[PDB]
Amino acid sequence: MLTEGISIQSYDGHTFGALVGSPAKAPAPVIVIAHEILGVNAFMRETVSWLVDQGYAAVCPDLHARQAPGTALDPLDEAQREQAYKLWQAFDMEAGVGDLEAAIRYARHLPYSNGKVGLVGYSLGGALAFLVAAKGCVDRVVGYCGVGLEKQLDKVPEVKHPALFHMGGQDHFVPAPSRQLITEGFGANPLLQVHWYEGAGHSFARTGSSDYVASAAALANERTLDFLAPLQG
Repeated sequence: MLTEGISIQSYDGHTFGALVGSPAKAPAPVIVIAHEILGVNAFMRETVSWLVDQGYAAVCPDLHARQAPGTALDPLDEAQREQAYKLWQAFDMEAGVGDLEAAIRYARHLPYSNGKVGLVGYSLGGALAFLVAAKGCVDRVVGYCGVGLEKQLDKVPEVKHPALFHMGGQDHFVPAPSRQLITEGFGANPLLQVHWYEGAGHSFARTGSSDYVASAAALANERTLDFLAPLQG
């Protein structure tokens, strides 16, 4: 689901929609949400609503629009999961970072903006979140369960603003050697935080997922809100 009429244009003229949640009160910091491989779906709607309840405005851009505009896949359906994996396989990460940078610029100039923008990414979005953190166009970044962070360690010293990452300790995408590499690499830059949730799998924060772990999701989400709160005012 997207908000009708919202259009954001990227570096290369590509335009895309977004689900936008205006804040309860103005002004407010704006949070750009980088979605999972499944697109702007029920979990994204939930995430928008949550952040609005917590004193933010939120913008979730349609990152699949270069291939398939309005993608919103339900992870309960095998056919829709398969669609999502096909989209991820072909997904252009660099164009995703560009689209997110455009959404951040858009977020900054919303009429209720207090001038501060954050970025929260989930899964696909968590990997994009790290790449955006390295680019530095955003005030604070949060990434949940990003894949392949261990291959982006050269970018650790490029991060010049705070970034916080939540990772499952039983995430099959991040086995022990990868966790050790990420832990040691990210540890070199005190602007970064990486928290591991022992006993939690890849989609531990996604309500409805068989991976969901309430205690882990609760602690991660509490840390996220405390990390974003400094943007408020």
